[PDB]
Amino acid sequence: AVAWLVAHVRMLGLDEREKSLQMIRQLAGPLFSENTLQFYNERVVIMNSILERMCADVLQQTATQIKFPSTGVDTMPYWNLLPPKRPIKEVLTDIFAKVLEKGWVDSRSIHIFDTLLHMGGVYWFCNNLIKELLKETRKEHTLRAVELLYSIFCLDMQQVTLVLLGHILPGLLTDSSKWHSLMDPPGTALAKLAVWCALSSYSSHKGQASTRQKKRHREDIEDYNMRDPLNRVLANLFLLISSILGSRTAGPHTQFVQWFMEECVDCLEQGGRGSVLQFMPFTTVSELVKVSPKVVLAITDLSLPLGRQVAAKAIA
Amino acid sequence: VADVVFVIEGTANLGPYFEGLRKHYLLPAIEYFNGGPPDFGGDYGGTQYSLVVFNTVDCAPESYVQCHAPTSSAYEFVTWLDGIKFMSCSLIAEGLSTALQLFDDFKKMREQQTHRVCLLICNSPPYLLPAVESTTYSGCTTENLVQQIGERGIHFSIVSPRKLPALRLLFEKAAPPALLEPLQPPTDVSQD
Amino acid sequence: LAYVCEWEKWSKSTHCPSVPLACAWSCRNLIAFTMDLRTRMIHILDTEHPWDLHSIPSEHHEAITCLEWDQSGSRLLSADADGQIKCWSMADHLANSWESSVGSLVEGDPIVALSWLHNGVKLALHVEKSGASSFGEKFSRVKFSPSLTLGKPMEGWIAVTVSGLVTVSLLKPSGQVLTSTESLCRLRGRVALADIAFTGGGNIVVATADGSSASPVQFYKVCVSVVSEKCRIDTEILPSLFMRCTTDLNRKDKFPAITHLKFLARDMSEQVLLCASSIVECWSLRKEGLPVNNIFQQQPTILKWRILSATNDLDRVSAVALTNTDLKVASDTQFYPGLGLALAFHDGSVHIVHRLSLQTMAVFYSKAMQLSWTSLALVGIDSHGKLSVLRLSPSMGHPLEVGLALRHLLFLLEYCMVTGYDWWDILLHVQPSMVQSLVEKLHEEYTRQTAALQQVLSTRILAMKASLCKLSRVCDYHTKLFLIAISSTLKSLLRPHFLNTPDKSPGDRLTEICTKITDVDIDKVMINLKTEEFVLDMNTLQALQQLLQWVGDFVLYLLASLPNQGSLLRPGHSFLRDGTSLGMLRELMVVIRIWGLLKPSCLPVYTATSDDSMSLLFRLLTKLWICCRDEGPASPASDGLVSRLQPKQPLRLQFGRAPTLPGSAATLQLDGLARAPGLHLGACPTEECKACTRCGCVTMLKSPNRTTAVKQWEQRWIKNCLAVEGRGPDAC
Amino acid sequence: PHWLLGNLVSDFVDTFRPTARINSICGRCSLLPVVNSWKLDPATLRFPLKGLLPYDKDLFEPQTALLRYVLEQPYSRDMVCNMLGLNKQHKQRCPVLEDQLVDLVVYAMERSETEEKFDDGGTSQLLWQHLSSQLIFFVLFQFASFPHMVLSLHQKLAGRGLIKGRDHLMWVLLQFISGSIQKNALAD
Repeated sequence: AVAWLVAHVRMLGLDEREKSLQMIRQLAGPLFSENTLQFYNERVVIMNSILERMCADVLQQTATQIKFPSTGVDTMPYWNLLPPKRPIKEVLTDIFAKVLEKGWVDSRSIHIFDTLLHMGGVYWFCNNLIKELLKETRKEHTLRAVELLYSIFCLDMQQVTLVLLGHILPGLLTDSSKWHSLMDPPGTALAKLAVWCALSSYSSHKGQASTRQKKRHREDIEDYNMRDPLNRVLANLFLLISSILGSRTAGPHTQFVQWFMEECVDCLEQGGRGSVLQFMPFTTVSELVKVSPKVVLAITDLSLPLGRQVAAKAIA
Repeated sequence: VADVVFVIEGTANLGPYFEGLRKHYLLPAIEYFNGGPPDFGGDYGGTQYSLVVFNTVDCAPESYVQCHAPTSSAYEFVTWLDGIKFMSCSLIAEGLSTALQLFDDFKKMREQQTHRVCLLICNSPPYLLPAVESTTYSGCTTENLVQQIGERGIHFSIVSPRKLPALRLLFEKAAPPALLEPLQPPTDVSQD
Repeated sequence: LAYVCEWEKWSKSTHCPSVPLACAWSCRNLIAFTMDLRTRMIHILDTEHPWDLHSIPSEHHEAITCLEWDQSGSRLLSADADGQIKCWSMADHLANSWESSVGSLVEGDPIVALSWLHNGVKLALHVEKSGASSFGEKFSRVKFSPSLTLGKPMEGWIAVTVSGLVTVSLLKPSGQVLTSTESLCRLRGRVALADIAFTGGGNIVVATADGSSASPVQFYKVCVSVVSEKCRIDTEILPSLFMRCTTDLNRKDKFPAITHLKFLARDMSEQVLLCASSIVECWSLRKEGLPVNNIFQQQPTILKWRILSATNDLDRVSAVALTNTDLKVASDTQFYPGLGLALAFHDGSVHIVHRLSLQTMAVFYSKAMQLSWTSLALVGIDSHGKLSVLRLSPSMGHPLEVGLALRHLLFLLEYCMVTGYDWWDILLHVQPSMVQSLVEKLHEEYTRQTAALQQVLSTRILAMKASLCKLSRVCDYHTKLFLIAISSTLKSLLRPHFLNTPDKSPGDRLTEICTKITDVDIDKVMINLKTEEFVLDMNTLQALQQLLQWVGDFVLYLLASLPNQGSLLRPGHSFLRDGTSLGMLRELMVVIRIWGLLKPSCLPVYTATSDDSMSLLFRLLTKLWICCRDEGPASPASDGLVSRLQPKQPLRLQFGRAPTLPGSAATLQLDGLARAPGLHLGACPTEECKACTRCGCVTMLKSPNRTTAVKQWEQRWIKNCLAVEGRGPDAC
Repeated sequence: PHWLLGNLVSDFVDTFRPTARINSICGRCSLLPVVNSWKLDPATLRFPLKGLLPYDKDLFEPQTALLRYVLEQPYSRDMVCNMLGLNKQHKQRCPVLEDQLVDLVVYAMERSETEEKFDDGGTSQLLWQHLSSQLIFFVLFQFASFPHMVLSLHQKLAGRGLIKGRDHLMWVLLQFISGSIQKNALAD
């Protein structure tokens, strides 16, 4: 009945005969009239009512209300909760603003954020995130904001973080217009967020979520060992970091990548593997040390003759 | 009441001359329907009207209408009269048919039966084969004018510029007289 | 292989991953070329002289979607929708000047650009073939409800929030007023769709959510015209459906990413397998009743979609669905792109093939794209990096049919003429040998079966003639047509431009009869017709020194070049044996003579004996007129006597014209810069001294015109000039 | 702060903010007990005095809520005149208060437009009339840039608040124009 009501919702909806059928189904018809040899219909009726209630929400909203066959205490609180006649420019004013002054992730709005994320696009999502982040202009609140953001950014860590980085870091280093933003300590907080999500993603991760398993079918080449999307994005960002380390103009971004390299220091880390076949990481670490022992030691993977070069260079 | 409407088409034909024509005939007449150019109150008082000025069909492959003038409060009208751009045949038949359809829908909707009156002036010599191409109406400029005159006695007069082209003679095919009699060197009369 | 550019200093932009692209214009100047160099601005480039590429700064981020509607220069500027539609109308089509008519969709990113005015005209080409229909039944237009009329058809930029998930509201159409409203749109939804504005009725519908993964399509039958300064957008749920392709037990990974539609909302469904996958699909709206039976011994109207065509292929990017013709016509012998559908292949060449066949077409073996126009010449914006456009062969099918080909060409050219759209069938037409036969047959058919619209289509058909004869050789008749057009326009404007005093008959009608007059002694007939009523104002002495010199130098050039048939050119420069034009110029000379009698500062010969040459000039031109009106002689005593050249010969006449794209048969490649070689107030000086507004036909004049009272010419040339699609500007 | 400058100033403001935090007072909930040198008295849309580095803008944003709460109560004219006003006849300067009064009138209209208090279900109309009377008696800077009222009406037009408020809007406009008939002209 529910499946065919949904199918008729997929129709012109001008007859609404299935609506009357569902209404009859939710009515008091089977009130132990016939010889129901169940002896447990009481609980069975409760299960049937709650099952009818959980689905067909589009019918339960777009049509007349049911005759309340649940007779419970409180229905599912988690729902759309999105004001229809209002734009999307409220996620920061209703959630991000409050949670900044708050001390937790506001579990209630977690579902709302999940719906917003699996509804819109990660690009503008992270764009508005970093936009709202670039508003405190004070170290403590920026730190609190980025800490809580890393947490609320979970349940989609790997792919969302990869796309976020590969879009915002080039989208900021590419021109000088966006250099205006990264000049603030919010830039350092963002760098910390970046290295944190990168190190978490590179490590083993299961990432089994409701709105992630059913929405894990995409395609991306990134236009940038092995051929892995995460590894490709890591190499791309490393190459862009080395490029940004270039000369002829440097106000904010050398300090930004300095903060990046500093926060990159971490035990049990394996990023910047730097394959020794035809890869840039060698000259990249050379120029980075040519800007103290963090990168000098990271490049020293296995004391290979390749690493001996950067060792001699860092010896100075 | 005094529910009159003004329609002009000589924009493409004569731009600078249109300014003098305005300041000599329309601008003084505008003070007959307004206490002075400021704003002013405007609402559904019956005395509202339209403002239709467009161009000819030759230099118009993708655009014919940009009008927006429900009431204009008798101020915005004279406001955009001066503020309008400019640009053989005139294709005034299309504008005349649109104005006719507008007057028809007004009489059918703005009733109170309402003694509708209107004035139309066009310095450009009009001639075109198509008539409406948008509604039931179909014919020519001559057909359009004899329809606007003979079928319904819509009060209409034509005070043309001092120059006279070879159109006045052919424009006498309407049984209701065009009434070009108000030809006097004295200035524009308020209401003859 | 030809008509391809490249950028030296720019590269693949290794920093930026990628960006989607989209651009299309149904009118002239159909190239917009969305791109990102090495957040970037928007560009504009025309189909002719593509070297002078132009761009203009935007006011948003990523420039995600823009699409104009009419010939009026406009765009959308999506991604928070700032800087909406506007007009340019300043001097050319190379400056945006986005007005404040913008709707601030706070924190949005739509990909919708739609809501045109009305439907395209219908073409009964297969049946009528423009035999004797006089373009009446051959090219007509069915009555269609105008979108958001109020007996005046208004227009707005209503769209769908791609990034958003609810609805669009707050339309401010052409009034600069707020007019705020709100919409509900089924109170729920999630959209990653593409919109389809024009349906059967005068309404809008749209439906798509995510792709083949699920199967939701929230069709919204909407209406906006309810009451002044308000809207009541409905949310009528039309029957939903999806692509049955997912029923294959083999795989289900299709996930389309385009889902484009057309202006006919019954006969397409662009769902397609778009994994890393390729499987085009097509559905319909074939309404049918349900077989109500088997319930017993023995409003039924319902709608259930039907499958039309689908198969497994190898392609990623589509271009366009179909300004197409009408359906329900057995267009078997027709091979023109009637409802022609194109689609790009990832691997190099493009296999464009219409629907329901999908077999193959001419491909001529050796990111995002779109269809340029009916003329099969695509744009090289395929997935290969920052590459410039390219050309393809417009061959409509494998076999040849010269008669049918030229028939189709004439049909489409007449369609373009009656619709007044731009023309780029250059690559499509055969070598100019047949063009002569084509153009003469076309002129004959136009003059005979006008039947009376000729009086308003003369300028159009002459511009068509000029454009077609430009590329070829026959440049002589080209310049002849230019000069004829300009002088005819000038004379037709000057004729009723007399503020004279009334008389027995009209001034223009009385002046027209000058043709019926003697050959010599103008001094008699000028006063015999009229002399007094010719003055308009004291401040009219600006045309003699500026523009009247044109016609004088022109008739002198015609005179001097007449008795020189021995030159290595049968028509020499021109022949002008029409006769009527000669009488027109004679009328012009007599009216400028009466002007000179009214004011001594007329346009003289400017060489010698300026203060009675005009008399003998008039006499000679009248002589040639009489000797050439009714099948007269041409370039013998007349020639001998005109062979005398008094010390009055002027020179250095403009003869306005512009270069072109002479890509004849094989190859002509141009770059983005360093182009490879191949009124009468000057318009060709030595040094530049003003804005130097450019032009296509002949003009090449000043932008502000730097004058005081010549505003008649400026006013008449405010808009696009004669075929002024190349009416551009250039610095230095 | 300067781009080429280091985060030194940032960390200094950081280590200095606990000082002003220890010097903070409260969240500025509400202070209006009086019915008549005084507590809770800001000069120009700003209560704080110390030039230190306090916590976030919670105390930097003007205390609009306080004036919002006090204005709805009658007899507040003298109170607001004492706390913010000075030389009402010799110091006409038209301060930012116009936005406050516009917001108050908008809120009043919204409460009146919202079902008309369940079709006169209570006495909210009485409070509305009292607030309107207070605003009319405080007509000294109200029509400073008189188009402020038109802007407030345009802002309240969202959501179609003309269902039932229209009567009350006309009534309060009548009250104001009666209190300022002979004073001002019809031009405004």
